[PDB]
Amino acid sequence: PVVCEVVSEAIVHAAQKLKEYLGFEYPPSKLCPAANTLNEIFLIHFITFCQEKGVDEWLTTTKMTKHQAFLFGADWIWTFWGSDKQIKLQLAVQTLQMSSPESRVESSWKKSRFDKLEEFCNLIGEDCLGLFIIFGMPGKPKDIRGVVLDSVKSQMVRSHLPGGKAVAQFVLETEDCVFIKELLRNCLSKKDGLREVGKVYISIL
Amino acid sequence: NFDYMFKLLIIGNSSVGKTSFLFRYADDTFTPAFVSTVGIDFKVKTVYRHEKRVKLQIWDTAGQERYRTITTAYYRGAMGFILMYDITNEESFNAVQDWATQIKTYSWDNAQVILVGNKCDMEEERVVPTEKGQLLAEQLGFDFFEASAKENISVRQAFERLVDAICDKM
Ligand SMILES: Nc1nc2c(ncn2[C@@H]2O[C@H](COP(=O)(O)OP(=O)(O)NP(=O)(O)O)[C@@H](O)[C@H]2O)c(=O)[nH]1
Ligand SMILES: [Mg+2]
Repeated sequence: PVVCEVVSEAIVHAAQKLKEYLGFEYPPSKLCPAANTLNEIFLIHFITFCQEKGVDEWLTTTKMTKHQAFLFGADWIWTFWGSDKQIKLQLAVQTLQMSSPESRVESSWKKSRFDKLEEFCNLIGEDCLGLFIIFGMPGKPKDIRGVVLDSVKSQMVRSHLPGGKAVAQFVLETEDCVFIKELLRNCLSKKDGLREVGKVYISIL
Repeated sequence: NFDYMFKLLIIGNSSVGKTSFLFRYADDTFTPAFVSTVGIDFKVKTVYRHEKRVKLQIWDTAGQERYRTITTAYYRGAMGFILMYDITNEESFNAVQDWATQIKTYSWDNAQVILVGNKCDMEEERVVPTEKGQLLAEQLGFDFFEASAKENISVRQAFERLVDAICDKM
């Protein structure tokens, strides 16, 4: 039944499963694992949790291709369907690592991933929100936390930073937090209550 | 190599076979698994046309209405369009005048357009006669093909005709 509680449970379960691989470094070889590896581990655990709870009818996970991840600035899309089989929400999730690639197009795509994610969310519409998920920070490299795009934008109207630096600035200064269950409690009934979340980050553990 | 690099877009309603068309042209394969395109994607294919290499970047658009904005933001720079409908779905064929208006509004570039009725292998479920499609193609000034992404009928011929029209406009 309830879609929001299961998606929050699945996000917590996938973060707990991904915690094992964060901060791994082998100095006699390649230090860090790839960002795509961490994304795929997170998505595999999330999708298996959602399949076990029977919520696949009202939740769609679309992992973006390499072209799509380049163009949209997003690593995957979560589509929340309603009882009427219409789309009620779309979360465009871009992941970042804070412990530390066009390949086919002919450039005009000089923008950062922040500006591409913002342009993607502008083009889809008001029911498409942008979400940054951060795997690891300077100090405590196994911490996973989320940030809504509009909170960053509200900080950029003050700080005048570019959005890529503005996200990293937001994550290391914000003390206030909101849990992912509380953030996703609304999720269907009102759209703006997601984006008026304010100067907080999203706590996942 | 590529003296010539052509931007093509495949547009039309949801479930007409646009992704299947692109995958059949690019990789020579077909899977029955329907996954709907989210937003837009593209593939690059190099071809030996009449003398020399031509690099096509072919953008598969999403047919659902909620992506109608974002797909139209990629009509710029297009030299070619595959407007595609389904011969087993009358709603897809009734939309093609709206799609042609969308091309004339958001793209024009004096770009060539070709009309493709996909799923011509499904003759038992045919709803749109081929005469209706070629009459509307004559009306709109477009070339016409009936194709099957599943059975690889008239798929590379449609792309070749579109590339030939683009070259003949130079
Ligand atoms: N019989 C038959 N089925 C086809 C053909 N082309 C596509 N299909 C089927 O039609 C369905 C939709 O195909 P698809 O390529 O996903 O269409 P689409 O235009 O990309 N959909 P969207 O715009 O929402 O992304 C799939 O189940 C596919 O197997 C064809 O030539 N013949
Ligand atoms: Mg598709």
